[PDB]
Amino acid sequence: TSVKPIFSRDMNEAKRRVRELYRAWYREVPNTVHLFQLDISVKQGRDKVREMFKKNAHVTDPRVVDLLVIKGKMELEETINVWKQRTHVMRFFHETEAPRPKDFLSKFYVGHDP
Amino acid sequence: SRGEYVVAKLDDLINWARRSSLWPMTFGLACCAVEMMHMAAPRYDMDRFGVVFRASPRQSDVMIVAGTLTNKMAPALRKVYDQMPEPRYVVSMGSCANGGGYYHYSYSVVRGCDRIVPVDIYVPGCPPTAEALLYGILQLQKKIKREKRLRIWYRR
Amino acid sequence: FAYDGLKRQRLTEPMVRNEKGLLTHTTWEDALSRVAGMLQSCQGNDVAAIAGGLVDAEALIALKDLLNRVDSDTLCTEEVFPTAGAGTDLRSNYLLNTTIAGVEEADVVLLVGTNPRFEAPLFNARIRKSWLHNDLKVALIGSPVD
Amino acid sequence: LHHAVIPHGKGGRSSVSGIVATVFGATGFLGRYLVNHLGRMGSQVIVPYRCEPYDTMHLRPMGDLGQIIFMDWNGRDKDSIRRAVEHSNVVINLVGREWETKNFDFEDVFVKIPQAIAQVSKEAGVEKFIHISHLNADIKSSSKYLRNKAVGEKEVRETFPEATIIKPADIFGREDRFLNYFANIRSLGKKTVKQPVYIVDVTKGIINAIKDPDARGKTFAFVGPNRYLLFDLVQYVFAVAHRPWTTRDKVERIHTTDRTLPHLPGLEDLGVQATPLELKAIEVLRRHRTVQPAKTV
Amino acid sequence: GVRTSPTGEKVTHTGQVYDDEDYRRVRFVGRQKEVNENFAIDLIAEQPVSQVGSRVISCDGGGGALGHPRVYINLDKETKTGTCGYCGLQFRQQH
Amino acid sequence: TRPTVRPRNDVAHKQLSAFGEYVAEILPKYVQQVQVSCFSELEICIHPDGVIPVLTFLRDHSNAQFKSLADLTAVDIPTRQNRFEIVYNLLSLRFNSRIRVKTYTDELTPVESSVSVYKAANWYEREIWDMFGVFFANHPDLRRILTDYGFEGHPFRKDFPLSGYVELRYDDEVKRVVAEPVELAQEFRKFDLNSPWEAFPAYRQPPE
Amino acid sequence: TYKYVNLREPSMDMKSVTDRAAQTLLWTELIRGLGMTLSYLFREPATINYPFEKGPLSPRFRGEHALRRYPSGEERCIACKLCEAVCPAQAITIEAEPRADGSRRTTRYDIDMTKCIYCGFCQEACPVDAIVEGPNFEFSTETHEELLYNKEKLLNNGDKWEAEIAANIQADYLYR
Amino acid sequence: PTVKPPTARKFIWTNHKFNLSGTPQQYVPYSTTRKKIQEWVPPSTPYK
Ligand SMILES: NC(=O)C1=CN([C@@H]2O[C@H](COP(=O)(O)OP(=O)(O)OC[C@H]3O[C@@H](n4cnc5c(N)ncnc54)[C@H](OP(=O)(O)O)[C@@H]3O)[C@@H](O)[C@H]2O)C=CC1
Ligand code: SF4
Ligand code: SF4
Ligand code: SF4
Ligand SMILES: [Zn+2]
Repeated sequence: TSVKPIFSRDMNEAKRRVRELYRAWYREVPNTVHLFQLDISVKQGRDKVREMFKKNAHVTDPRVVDLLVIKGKMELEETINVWKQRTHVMRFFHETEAPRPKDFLSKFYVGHDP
Repeated sequence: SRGEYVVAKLDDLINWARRSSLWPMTFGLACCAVEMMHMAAPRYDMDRFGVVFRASPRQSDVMIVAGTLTNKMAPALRKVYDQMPEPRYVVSMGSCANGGGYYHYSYSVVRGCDRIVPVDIYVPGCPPTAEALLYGILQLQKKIKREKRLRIWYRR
Repeated sequence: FAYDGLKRQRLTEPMVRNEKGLLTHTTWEDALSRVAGMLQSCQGNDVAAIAGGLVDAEALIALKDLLNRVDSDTLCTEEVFPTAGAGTDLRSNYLLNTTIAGVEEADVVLLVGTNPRFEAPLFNARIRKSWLHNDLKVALIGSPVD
Repeated sequence: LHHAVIPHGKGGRSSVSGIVATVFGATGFLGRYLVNHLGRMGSQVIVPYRCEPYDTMHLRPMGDLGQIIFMDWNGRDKDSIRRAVEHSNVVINLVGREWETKNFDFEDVFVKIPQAIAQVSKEAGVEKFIHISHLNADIKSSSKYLRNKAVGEKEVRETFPEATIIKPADIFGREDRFLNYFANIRSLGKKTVKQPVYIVDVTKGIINAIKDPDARGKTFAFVGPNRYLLFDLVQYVFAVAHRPWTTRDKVERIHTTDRTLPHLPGLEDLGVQATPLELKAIEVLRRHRTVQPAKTV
Repeated sequence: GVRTSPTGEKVTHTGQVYDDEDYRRVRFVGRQKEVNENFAIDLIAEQPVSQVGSRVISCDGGGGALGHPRVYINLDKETKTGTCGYCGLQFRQQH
Repeated sequence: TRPTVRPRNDVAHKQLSAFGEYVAEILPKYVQQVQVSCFSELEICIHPDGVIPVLTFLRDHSNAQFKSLADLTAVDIPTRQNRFEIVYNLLSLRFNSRIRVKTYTDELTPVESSVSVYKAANWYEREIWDMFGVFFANHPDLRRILTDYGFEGHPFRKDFPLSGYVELRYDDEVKRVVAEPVELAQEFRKFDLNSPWEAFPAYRQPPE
Repeated sequence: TYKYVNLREPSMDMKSVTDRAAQTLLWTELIRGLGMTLSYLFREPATINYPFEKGPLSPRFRGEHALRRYPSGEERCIACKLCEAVCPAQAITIEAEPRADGSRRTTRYDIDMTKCIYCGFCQEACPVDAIVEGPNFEFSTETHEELLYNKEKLLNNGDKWEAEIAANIQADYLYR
Repeated sequence: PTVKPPTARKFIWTNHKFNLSGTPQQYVPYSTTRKKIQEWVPPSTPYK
């Protein structure tokens, strides 16, 4: 049960790193919408940032959220430096994908998947 | 009529000039680049057909996709194809450009370059020989020879 | 070897009766709507159910809960078991209570009214193994089958 | 239902949607995005083409292998129409010209050819037929486009009685002739009111009309969510484009107000949320860049 | 030994032909369905049965190393000829 | 056993066993196992806290001088609780010899980066981040090197499928190369090839 | 057992220094390179006249696939699926059944020529010389699915190319 | 082949054909197997 840390000793320093990463993404989003000349708004990109942070909000392990902050900083570093193209930024927005059936009934209608 | 004859002769003229002066932009992705370089080597010599060696992408007529198209380079292929002036053509050289090939079931490979660009000639092989690639370029020239742009324009 | 019957005669699409009384292919919405419009009009003993020989327990409890929502307990099987006395209340009076493996522990087997060679061929194979190795005495009440 | 046309998969590129479509006029602005949205479900798209095969090449990455069948046809050859439609379960008509030519007037393109396609689709046993009229189609219209398109709508209705007839008002997109017409005009402002509809909304309307069994024999009116005057719409176009070929029939249609038909169903009755022009006009007119939104009514 | 369905479509040596109401015939519209017209089941039946004087015969298909692996066919049944499992050539004991 | 059998090299086997004893007794703080294969290669299995003390030693000791990092590797063995096996391959040009330094980690325990010992490792363990998700602490520029820029997951893990979860195609509607959940027109046909008979009785594991 | 490339200390007497200065000012090595290029100007080029002249090949050449037959019309393939088991790219798809005379024959023999790596493991796995990778390399298509060969296309390629394939196998089977 | 003729077989094409791609005589791929699952054809008589 005694494990080696990565950056954070507990969840407080970990949440601090999460909070700094959210700050950096929030600051970056208008520059991303400008220089990639995206067809979205700054509100919509910041909502996608908030969605990607609140997707992982159930995690209670400091090492896992350390690695999540590491991978989020790698995503941000690949976005600030123009290493992604427009395609890699817009892969967060699943635009060409048809909406999946969510209820039981339409999943019953379209096929065998649970 | 007379206009039908004139557009027939003018289509023959412009198709002669376009097929007899094809300029390739070769994507040297993978092993098929070496065999494209052998199709440019002095045994086969694409330049004797009017097919120049390494035209710049803003003035090329055909895009020869020679090698594996990975997912990390699929938008680069699409961007170069979008920057090509028309009439642009795309020759798919070898099995990875054709259908993914030996890396078809990979997590990182576009299964054939036809998912990204429209493809006119599929040259099969691993690698296809430089004679087989030159065969594909001559078949592309025969495809340009039977184009009917002004005739369909005169019938529209 | 009966797995090739699993690709003949197969029901692949929902079917309803047309205006002429014939089974025609239809969608799942139409078939389930035409069954639910009749199931809403039924209540009590108006709706019953016969479970067949190959039905999993999931569909059994599915159809039981569905007919219990319409207050119908009439859910029946094709194979008759007598409900006299305890009936299906205690599990012991309708199981092979010993085991298939417990045939190897027995020394007298009495068979009544069955042809276990074809009704349960590997239960019979276990009886023959106990016959051959444990010197099992078997008796039969019924027709003199092989 | 035949075993090869039962839908399989999860609705992706290698899936089977069970839709075998013959899309006439698939080489245009609407046919581009319709064959895109069909080919991504795994639909057998038959594209009959009139033009040079080069001008069809962009349709080829839109589906899986063997999922787009290109074949020659002619508007005045019913044999080629039958050769295109006799295996399909849906036929979509998108044949149109904004100008009349030497060989094809508005009556050929809008009255003769849609009636031919719909008659041969009726007698070949095609289940679903979708025809695209215009919202402002009227017999007493000032423009010959809308007159012949009303006549052709009436003939399509009387020769394929289950035809889903769709009324778009004015379609905008990257390859439109509505916002790109206003950006490259550098005619005036009048009392003309317009509600333009987005091309992906029209395409989702056509596919949801294929999938809906209620849409047989209906007439739909595909309109945008916001009605604009023509003047401040054109000023909004010159504002987004960072700015300070035609014919008189086109001008007669520009100065035709988009009529209000509340009794016809729209995109919401097929389940399509109509996208407003302020979300997509930047995407359309970014190319013309070398903004406060317009006022509705 | 090719034949034809009522749709006008050739039936292969396997026996594959599309149905009339199958849409997938549209791939041959304006093109051709490519079948091979040399059916092997009709060609091997043209070969005459080889009369031999032994009880067991060997068959390698002809050509030695160019044929199939050499197998040994028993010919005790006079009701049935003995067929090569690879090449389909059949043999009969002449006695 | 002359013509077709690989001839055993006993001198190199003896020398590598002796040098393995040498390393195991100079560094008992970190060395867990030392083994020499039948084709005469030395493996030094160490604790992951001693990546820098061992590899510096082999780089700098006058009887080691493993001045070359040939290769750096991870191996995913999921039945181990420390599922990743980090393999260093070192070359001594002075003593004309090769050594293998193996260690372990799981998904969450960082390995110390060996860039301060061998700069060669700068991309290699970076590849181990990209392919396996093994984090390397105090790496200069740790990021992906081989996968695409939006790639999720680590491909050379063995619970990662052969094809990915997404695939790309050009979409003409958005005028963009897009990523979609992967569908294959032909599924990769899994072949169960392993014979039910034992091949090598020298490698027989004891039963439970 | 080694040599030193570029370890010549140049002579510093007035002869050699004047030689290097004459090379610098009078461009002697540049004229040497021009002379070598001029010498290739008057050589016959190595260019063959394709399509009328063809590149040299050998009977081992691995080109377009073909299914072969016996010298009786019976096809050699007895459905053993060794070619699709050895196939490194899984280009071969085989389904089989006993046909009307009880022979073990295929009903599906697909080769995706756009997965195929043209390595010929299938023709050396094949125990009856049924699949071969023949001599044709000039079979480029205008469409992707024209390179998705079924059994009919491979049998037609065998019937088309057998007169050449059999002579190439006759040339090479003693090395196999 | 004027000196050493090829070995004559009855199944070898007597007419060679060139590359037929792009013509109406071109190869179109298809599945060569028959139908796997058989469907239940309902009775054409009424059921009352
Ligand atoms: N805003 C809009 O564009 C609106 C459009 N519509 C209707 O929607 C349909 C599609 O519109 P849109 O994409 O803009 O049209 P396009 O002008 O972009 O293309 C129309 C298509 O029809 C084909 N076609 C035209 N005339 C003929 C003919 N005589 N014979 C054969 N084919 C012919 C063209 O083929 P080819 O490439 O060979 O020329 C093209 O593929 C039309 O019917 C139009 O009237 C309705 C309301 C609004
Ligand atoms: S098709 Fe094959 S030989 Fe050709 S570039 Fe691809 S991997 Fe190399
Ligand atoms: S040549 Fe190789 S890749 Fe091609 S089908 Fe044969 S075994 Fe498979
Ligand atoms: S081609 Fe040869 S290896 Fe392949 S299934 Fe047929 S007989 Fe076996
Ligand atoms: Zn034989």
